[PDB]
Amino acid sequence: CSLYQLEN
Amino acid sequence: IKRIGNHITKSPEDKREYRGLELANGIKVLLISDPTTDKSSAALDVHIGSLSDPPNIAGLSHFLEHMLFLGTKKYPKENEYSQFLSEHAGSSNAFTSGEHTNYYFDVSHEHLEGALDRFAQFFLSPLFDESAKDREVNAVDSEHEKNVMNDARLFQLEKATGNPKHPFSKFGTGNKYTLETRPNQEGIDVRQELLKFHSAYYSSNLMAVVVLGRESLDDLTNLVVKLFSEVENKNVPLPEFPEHPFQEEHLKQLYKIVPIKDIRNLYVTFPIPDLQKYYKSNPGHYLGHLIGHEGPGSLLSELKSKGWVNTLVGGQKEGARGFMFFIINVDLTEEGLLHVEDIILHMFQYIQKLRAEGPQEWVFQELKDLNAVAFRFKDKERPRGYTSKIAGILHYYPLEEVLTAEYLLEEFRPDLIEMVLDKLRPENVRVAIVSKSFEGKTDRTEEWYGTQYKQEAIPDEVIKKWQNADLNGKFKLPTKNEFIPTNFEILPLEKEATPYPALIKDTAMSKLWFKQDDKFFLPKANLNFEFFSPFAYVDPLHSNMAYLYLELLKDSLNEYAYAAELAGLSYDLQNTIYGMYLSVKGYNDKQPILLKKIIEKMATFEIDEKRFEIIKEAYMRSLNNFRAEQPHQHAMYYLRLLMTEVAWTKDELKEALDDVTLPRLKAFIPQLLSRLHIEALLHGNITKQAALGIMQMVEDTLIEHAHTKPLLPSQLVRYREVQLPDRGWFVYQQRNEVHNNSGIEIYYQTDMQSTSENMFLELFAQIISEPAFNTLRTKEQLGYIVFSGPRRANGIQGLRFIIQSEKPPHYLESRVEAFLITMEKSIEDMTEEAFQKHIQALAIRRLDKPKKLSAESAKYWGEIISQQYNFDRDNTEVAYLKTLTKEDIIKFYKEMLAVDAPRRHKVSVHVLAREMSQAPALPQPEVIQNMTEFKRGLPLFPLVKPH
Amino acid sequence: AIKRIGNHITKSPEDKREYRGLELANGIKVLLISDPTTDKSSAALDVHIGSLSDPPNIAGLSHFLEHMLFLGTKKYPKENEYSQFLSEHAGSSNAFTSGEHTNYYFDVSHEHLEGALDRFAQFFLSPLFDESAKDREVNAVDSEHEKNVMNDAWRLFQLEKATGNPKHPFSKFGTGNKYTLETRPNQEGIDVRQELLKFHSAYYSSNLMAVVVLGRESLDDLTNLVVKLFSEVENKNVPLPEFPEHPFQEEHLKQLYKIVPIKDIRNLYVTFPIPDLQKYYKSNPGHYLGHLIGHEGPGSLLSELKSKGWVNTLVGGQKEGARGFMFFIINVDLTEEGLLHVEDIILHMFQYIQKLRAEGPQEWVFQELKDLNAVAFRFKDKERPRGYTSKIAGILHYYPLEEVLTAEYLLEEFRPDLIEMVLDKLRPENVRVAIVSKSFEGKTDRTEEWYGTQYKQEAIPDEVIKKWQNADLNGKFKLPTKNEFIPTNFEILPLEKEATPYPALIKDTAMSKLWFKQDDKFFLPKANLNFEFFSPFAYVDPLHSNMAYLYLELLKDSLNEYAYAAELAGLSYDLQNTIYGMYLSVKGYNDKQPILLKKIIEKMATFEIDEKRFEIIKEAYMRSLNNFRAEQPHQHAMYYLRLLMTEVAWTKDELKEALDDVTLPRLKAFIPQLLSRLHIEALLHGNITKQAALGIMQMVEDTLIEHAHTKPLLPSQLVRYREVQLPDRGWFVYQQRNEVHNNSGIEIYYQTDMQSTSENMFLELFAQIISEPAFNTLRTKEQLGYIVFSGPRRANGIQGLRFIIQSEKPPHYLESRVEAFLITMEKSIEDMTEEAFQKHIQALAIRRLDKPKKLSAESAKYWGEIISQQYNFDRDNTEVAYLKTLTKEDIIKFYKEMLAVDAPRRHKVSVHVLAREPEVIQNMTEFKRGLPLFPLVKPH
Repeated sequence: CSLYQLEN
Repeated sequence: IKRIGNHITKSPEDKREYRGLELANGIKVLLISDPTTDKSSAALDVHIGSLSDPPNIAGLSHFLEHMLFLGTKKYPKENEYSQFLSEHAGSSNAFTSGEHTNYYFDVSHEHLEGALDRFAQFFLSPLFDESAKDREVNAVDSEHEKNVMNDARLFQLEKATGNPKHPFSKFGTGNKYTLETRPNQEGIDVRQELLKFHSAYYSSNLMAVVVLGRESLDDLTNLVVKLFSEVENKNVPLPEFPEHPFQEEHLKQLYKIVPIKDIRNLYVTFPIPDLQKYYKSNPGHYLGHLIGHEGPGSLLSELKSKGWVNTLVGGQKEGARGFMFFIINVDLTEEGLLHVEDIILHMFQYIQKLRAEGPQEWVFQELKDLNAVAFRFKDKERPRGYTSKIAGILHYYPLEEVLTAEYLLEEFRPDLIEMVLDKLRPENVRVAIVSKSFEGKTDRTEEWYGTQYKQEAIPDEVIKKWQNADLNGKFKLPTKNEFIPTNFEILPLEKEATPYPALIKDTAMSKLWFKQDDKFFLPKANLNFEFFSPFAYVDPLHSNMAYLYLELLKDSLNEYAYAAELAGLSYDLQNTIYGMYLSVKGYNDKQPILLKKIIEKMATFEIDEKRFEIIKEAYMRSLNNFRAEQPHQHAMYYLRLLMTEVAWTKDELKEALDDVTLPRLKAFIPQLLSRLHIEALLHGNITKQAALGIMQMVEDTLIEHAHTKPLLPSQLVRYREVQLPDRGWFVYQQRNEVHNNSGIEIYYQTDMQSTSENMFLELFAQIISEPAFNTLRTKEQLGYIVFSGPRRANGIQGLRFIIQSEKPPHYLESRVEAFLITMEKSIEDMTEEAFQKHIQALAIRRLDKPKKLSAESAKYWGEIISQQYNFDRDNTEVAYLKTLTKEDIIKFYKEMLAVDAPRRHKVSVHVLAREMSQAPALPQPEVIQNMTEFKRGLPLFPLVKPH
Repeated sequence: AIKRIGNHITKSPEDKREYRGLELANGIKVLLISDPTTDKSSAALDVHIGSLSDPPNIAGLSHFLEHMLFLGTKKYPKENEYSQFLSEHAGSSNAFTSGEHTNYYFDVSHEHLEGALDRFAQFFLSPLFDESAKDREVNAVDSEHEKNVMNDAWRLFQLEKATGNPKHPFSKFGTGNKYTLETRPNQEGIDVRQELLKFHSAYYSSNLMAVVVLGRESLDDLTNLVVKLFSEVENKNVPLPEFPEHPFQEEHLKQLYKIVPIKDIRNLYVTFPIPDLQKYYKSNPGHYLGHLIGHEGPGSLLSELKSKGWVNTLVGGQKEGARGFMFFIINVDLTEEGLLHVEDIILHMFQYIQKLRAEGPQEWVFQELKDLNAVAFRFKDKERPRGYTSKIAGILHYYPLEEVLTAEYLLEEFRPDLIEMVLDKLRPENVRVAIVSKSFEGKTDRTEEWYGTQYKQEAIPDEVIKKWQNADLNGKFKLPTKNEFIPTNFEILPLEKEATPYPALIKDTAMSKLWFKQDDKFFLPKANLNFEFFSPFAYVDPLHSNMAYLYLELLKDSLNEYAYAAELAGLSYDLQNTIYGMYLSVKGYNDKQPILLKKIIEKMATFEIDEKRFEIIKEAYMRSLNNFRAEQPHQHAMYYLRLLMTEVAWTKDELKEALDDVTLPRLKAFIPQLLSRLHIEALLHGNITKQAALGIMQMVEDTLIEHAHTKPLLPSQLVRYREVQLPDRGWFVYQQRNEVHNNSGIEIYYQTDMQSTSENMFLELFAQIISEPAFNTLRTKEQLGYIVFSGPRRANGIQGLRFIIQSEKPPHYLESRVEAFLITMEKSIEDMTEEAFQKHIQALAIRRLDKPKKLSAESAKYWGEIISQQYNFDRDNTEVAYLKTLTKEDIIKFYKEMLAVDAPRRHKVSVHVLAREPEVIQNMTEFKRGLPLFPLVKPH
């Protein structure tokens, strides 16, 4: 769940 | 070239031809063809998680994917992957699980080679450097630094109190301290650790690939056999471990955790052996369907009826390869925390009542029919995200059932049901309590995250009260489902058909917008409603009774409609600023029954007093814990309050909950449903006479039960937006109470919605999409939250900047202004071909057809609720977009966005923390010490005229 | 000739204006007012010749003469020269015409007595009567008669004058239409001018003049100032026209009438002809009967008529007519059921008279009314300079020079024989009944000659008469109890350390806001209190506004029986509504205002509803609403303009539709919702203290919280409605068609700007330079109509310029000639010399600057500033100090930018009202859809 660039 | 599949199982609704294969180095490769796709994509999944970090340095896999995007040797430019991918309407992203790591992108129409070779060099040969390792750990620090206050602390506290010699008790993120500070405290190098990690694990057979191609299933198989052949098998066996981390010393234990936001929850953890090998009978989904099921006479509904429990999610939670959990996770009321032993007593009452009768054939047959119908009409998929999913489960299944995962079930064997049903015993329990009532009672604290808890190991009193004598309460098994669908007939296209939804009914009570589905041909049709009332948002008190009533309606109707939500009929009923809202979607057969029951339960509505007194408190503790939330989220909320005609703060509504009582609310529903107006679209597979029948039954039920009258057309009104002065620099700061970061949002307002002025702001916001990320986050390292784009509220469009960081906020506002100046300097230097490349990237990004039916219903409804009614704004706007010059964008820039501009509108919100390359001259700011006074002396924009 | 006769005049010692009465040898009554502290001087002349001395062939000659006497003297034969001399020096003249009086009056800026009197005296020496005056004032008279066509007062009055003896001069016509002025005379060849000179020479010059001069010079300056210019009046010894017999001579007694009205009204009119008691001013039995009949208290007549649900309100008393006869009237309202039981009503009236005939006369009532009028004489107020002289010259004919001030405010003796005689006159043999009602359709044939209303002789039969007289008994009717509302304390309170000349904010909370100002200048035993109760729920929906209306209406209907005895004692009040909240005013003596205001607040907090009263008020307001189809189209134009140029506006159509929904449980739910949570704002001004001001405000909000649990508002929901912004270029218009009046109104609005200190005086000075010449050219020269107005508009903090004209024209023709007048004024600016400019700007200066004359006047200006949240209490002096630093060039620049046809900022919009026979504005909501909104002016 460690995403890169976050979201939106 | 080892193995080729002939034909695999696909749902007969799809049209995408498939192919599976395997390469010389043992890579599982899946091929997807699509003749009518518009954004091709691919993905990869190395079967290495954050559970293979060395013990000294923590979080290498996440730091490695985080460092891999920057820099190779065949492309030494820092951003050529990101720059080429953003020149072509694409975006790349990645994450690490505990077991594997996903790499995936998407790209434009045919640019497969120029982005696949960039995604391939990713694993063929990567090159790092000093610079990147020096300015990347700051972003990983912001990563950990947003989660030091994030209660999703409970995860690491489940990881912690286990077997501290076990590889499950490991940390995934790194906080600049274990990553940077510890290894140079003792002289351990990092780059050598990264090259050893990558060359040992990642380059082997382990990863599987999938590519969503346009051309053929033979044009691209010889493409991927010559392009990923360099990565060489290192014969690495898959890491696994048969020993479950929960040893009997730390079983039968009940912790007590203290949160930051005021919540109350109860976690009941069971360990079970691995059931991933049994993916055909799936006993865990059976027990998940029978334990965690709301409705008449079930585990949740009794705890509702005794006032202890709001909700409870059951099911089986996955873990690592060797072991697996089983969880019944509950939330609690005010007096639910007094009776925890009785709650878990009722849980074993329902377990033994389900153990006395055991397996059931017809529940399995029902569930298998429901999964088969849910598989046969699988809606269309977005090509990015989908290939990452089907690459993410490709390691487990053979080539035939790559698609049919958790949809098709072959056998019902009750022996495995009895095996998993015996492992649920109160000698295998681990209770975990979360409550803010434990402020001074916790002995132990977490080092990694900083939470406090206890050890109250349960003495055998309550064990031999749990398993002693368990006959039944008033529980029962769920009954036959009646919302399962039987009509799957696609109604033939009407002789008179419209490409865009047409106004068909126009009365002073309602209006409609109707379109039979022409593209998708699925036997399912969504329908949604917007009810209006001038009394719904008059003052805080009337804006507060609305949420309480609406919420208690959803509470009193979940018992009925959970079988509809389980059969494939989903609804959503929430409030809005203007009035309330309704949206019912799902299969085409049982929409009337459901909508009707929703209306007659809406109008003829009584109040259960204890339920109201629970929901009132569950909302009062949901307002006041907004202060424990992100600084930059406070900033976005603050801007909305000062930029609208009327809005009420979160301090007003929690003040006016000291007045809501049962008789006041009870007289409010006849005031809200007395005069109102309906607006709706109906979409999907429905005829026009049945559409008029739907709105007929709706407004006739509201007529019959509510005595509804139509509103006057002069009180169908919207809200307006404050007009900033021609030269403006507005700012006011507030202080986030619990987060140690700061945040800022600054707003450049241009103008109203025109058809010649949306392409100015959209093209200028596309020309700074990649540079803003690179300069603010990749280079200057201003934080992890960087976003800049068009904001459109009440029609008036403005370009904004969202960024939150450790730095003081006026430093950020200065370096934003420096980025503006450097940006226009880079704009005036650019050539024609790159400018046409940006125009083509926006003409592909915006002219893009939606795949799912709800993805165009949310394209129609989102503009029908804005009263513009412009359905063809995807064609004519981009047909205007093709004729633009570089000079025209510079003109847009000078008098609107520049520092010397004559028409310049700028307002700023600073949210600062608990204890708080050439920037230009900036005019002295005006401080807003009162929100209402600022709005008063300023004009309001006109509303957008409809099309 | 110079003859003088006067002495000391009894003036109540509060008054300081020095007086002198005399009489000139040519038979002219003269009073002299000397107040060196008045800003504007005035003068008035009353001629005791009315439309009762008209020629029998030509009707309404004296009205057309008092129109014709304006223009033209031999010393100043120019047309507007009087009107222009009063436009320079701020003057304004206006005269009326009655059955026995014609009364010229005017005012002047500071000192221009010689000047204006030179333009006022030689009306009597040399009238001119030229071609153009004649031919223009006949259209002015015809438009005056045209607006009095649908005016029901004049209509019922003419029907009362004309349905008696058709030979008696009471049955003559007062005003005169276009037929008598220029249709019958020119076809019979009779010269009007020679008849006018006959009338003027024989009648005016003879006697009975009533010159009076409000001057500020001295006791002699104005004396030899008026005696110089009144010697050209020469006596003729015309006898006093009096009537020795009543019009109704037993031919028209015991008769009914059935009247058909335009407006949906229903009224009952009882008339008794009675002989002359004007000589009997010692006891004044007619006002004694009006006191005892028209009282509204416990056991009163109107109390039982209300308890039977027949009668809304009543009025009775002495109605004087000609010199000879007088009338005694009782005029009662009718409900729906009341129309059915008319004879019952009249029987109860007779029962009441018989109760007065039973217990006979009373003495302590006469002493009580004597003491109450004694107190009301002691403390009066300085009347405004214009019209005070006209009032004193109107009554100068009937009273000796010592009784001209103790006019009706003193009673010498008690005359029980007179009360018995007028009680003997009030009998059913003498009664005259008339009934107005809409339900009289197709039933009344006998039409009135001039106006055209319809009636019936329809003599009352004898069984109804005889049932009234012999069958007479008493029910629940009793004489009024002692009011106990008489003021007893008249002490003045000295000014404390808080010596402010402007109201200071002595208390601010989130609950209330309190402003305070002790009386420095007037020193009266009085106090004035104003209260606003702000709440959001007032103007949310047409239904909530109707509920608020009905709420205050039935609150007043509840409180009237208690309040009337205190109002007779000199403490008046009003409850009305705002679009924002509720409005409470309490004015009167300081002695009992705390007890009255206390019970008003305690009353409207804890409030109950009666059934049939709520039904009568409901029906009544539904009628008052759908009446609004029948009013004057200039009001229609002003109504549609105040619709379009505010934020939200509910039409009377929506208000008519929403009324049906209102019920009783629903209103009883609405009342505590409104009163639950609200804001207060108050002005306290009078002879009071700071601590008692705090205590009264405290008392009020404490009673509000004690009763209905009042909570304060949040300071973000105190929102005031804004105003739409017209586009920089473009003129908007739309139309509304009237049904009743065959007249087309038009209002031509111009948006300038918010009120800055410069823009107020730009607009005021340009408004005054177009004020008097618009009256000169449009009404006088162009003869457009009678209601022609121009000037500023003050609304929602936004300035404006307007032209309200109602006439019978095509509306676009009239718009076109308004633009022609604007071009005429544009060139009439640049040919202006310096002298016209400077006298004009001095006119503006003295027009704005003036001290108050009553605590209610100054209190109304301070309240009018507090309700607009401006608070600029001394804007007068600052704005005037700015005002003199202006140049002709500045006015030209202002006109070109916003008012010129070729203007880069012309924000213009008109409303056309048609009779029964740019861009358009289809939906008002769509018009307001895409227009921006103005900000609100910041406080001080």
